[PDB]
Amino acid sequence: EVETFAFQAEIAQLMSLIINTFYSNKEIFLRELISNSSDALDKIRYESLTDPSKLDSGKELHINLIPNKQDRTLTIVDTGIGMTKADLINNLGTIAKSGTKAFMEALQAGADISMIGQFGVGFYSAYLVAEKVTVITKHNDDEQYAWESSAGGSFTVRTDTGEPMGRGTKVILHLKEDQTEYLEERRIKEIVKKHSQFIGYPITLFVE
Amino acid sequence: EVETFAFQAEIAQLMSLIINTFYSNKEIFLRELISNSSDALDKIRYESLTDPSKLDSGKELHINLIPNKQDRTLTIVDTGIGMTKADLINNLGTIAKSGTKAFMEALQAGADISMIGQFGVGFYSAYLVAEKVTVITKHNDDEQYAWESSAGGSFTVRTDTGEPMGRGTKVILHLKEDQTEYLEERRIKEIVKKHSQFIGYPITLFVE
Ligand SMILES: CC(=O)Nc1cc2nc(N)sc2cc1C
Ligand SMILES: CC(=O)Nc1cc2nc(N)sc2cc1C
Repeated sequence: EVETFAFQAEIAQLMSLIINTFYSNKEIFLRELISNSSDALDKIRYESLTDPSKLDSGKELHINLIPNKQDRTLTIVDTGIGMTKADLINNLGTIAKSGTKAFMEALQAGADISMIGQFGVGFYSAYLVAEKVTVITKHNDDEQYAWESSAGGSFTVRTDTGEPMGRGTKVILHLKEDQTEYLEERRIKEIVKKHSQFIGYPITLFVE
Repeated sequence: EVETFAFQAEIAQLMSLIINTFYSNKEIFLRELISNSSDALDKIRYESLTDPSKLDSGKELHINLIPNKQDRTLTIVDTGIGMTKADLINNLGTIAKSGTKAFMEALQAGADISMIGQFGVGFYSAYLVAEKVTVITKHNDDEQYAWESSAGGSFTVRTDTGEPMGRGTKVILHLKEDQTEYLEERRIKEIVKKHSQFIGYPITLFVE
């Protein structure tokens, strides 16, 4: 039922660096996760241009932000292309090995952590604020899977039992105890407005 | 031998807006074309992770900048994934219709033209400096094609007779007469350094 995998060495390094480096500008995590969602939504849109049946799993193309103070979770949901089992195992469809190298050579030459997205490993910025991340995904060519990691060198993949989602990806951020500001409506709004105001898909901030 | 196609209405509008709007910060075109090249290079890299034979058409992953003062051309060459005939016809593999809408709603709300890349139509920024653009491309699943457009509502596609390129995409910018500064070594260097210093693939600026 549950497979456990080792992160590649470069990715494990990246995650340990995100977790342990003092860096106050943590809010960028949300920009990078919304930007990944927008990329994935572009992808199914593009595909549907030539094969409309691709959207039979769902025609609405949107991003939802869902805070939950009781579980201490912030979830980013999109109806993008989703990920197959293989994509999830391949560092979530990232070029994470070569991107991590290029990120850390960039950091050697004066970049800061907010430029992570430029190396195609912006996902891992989730670890600025989360002690654990759970990704639920469904791609048209595969079944629903759950990926999970509390970092520490390893992740899991299983088939996901819960609510079918039709098509796309849900990132559930189990927030660090001192990072609950990212569950507040006003804070989320500020951040979206500041860093993601022109995203071309509607972003709905859910209330509690 | 040569097929002629109409741009979609939204794209034709976009191109006319790029061509006719007064906007002094034209240099951004190069950032956006390098960023497209980096995306395409990421794509073949990703694909090769699971199928190494994808790189039989060429293992080197790089971007070349080639100025030619005699032809008044600036060419951006990459060894990325390339484009199939169908991608080229579909506005160069862009979501150009929905992206153009989102770009122009963004411009209504205070964005400037330099944010074009955020709507996935950054290619068309070529028209800030070029009176004509020629794209030569080769994808592993298809033959070599040449796309061309001087804007004006139409583009052409033909099979390309010339030098085989193995795999990737070449953008040839036939520069406007008053935009020859983008053929000068010092200028290209300044622009790459300013806007593309952390791209993760080597960028080679050719001399004349
Ligand atoms: C096939 C593909 O590109 N899948 C994909 C979807 C996706 N959705 C997100 N929200 S991050 C993400 C990453 C990948 C690779
Ligand atoms: C298949 C695919 O994504 N092709 C692709 C390659 C490409 N190369 C560039 N330099 S722009 C570009 C656009 C597309 C769609």
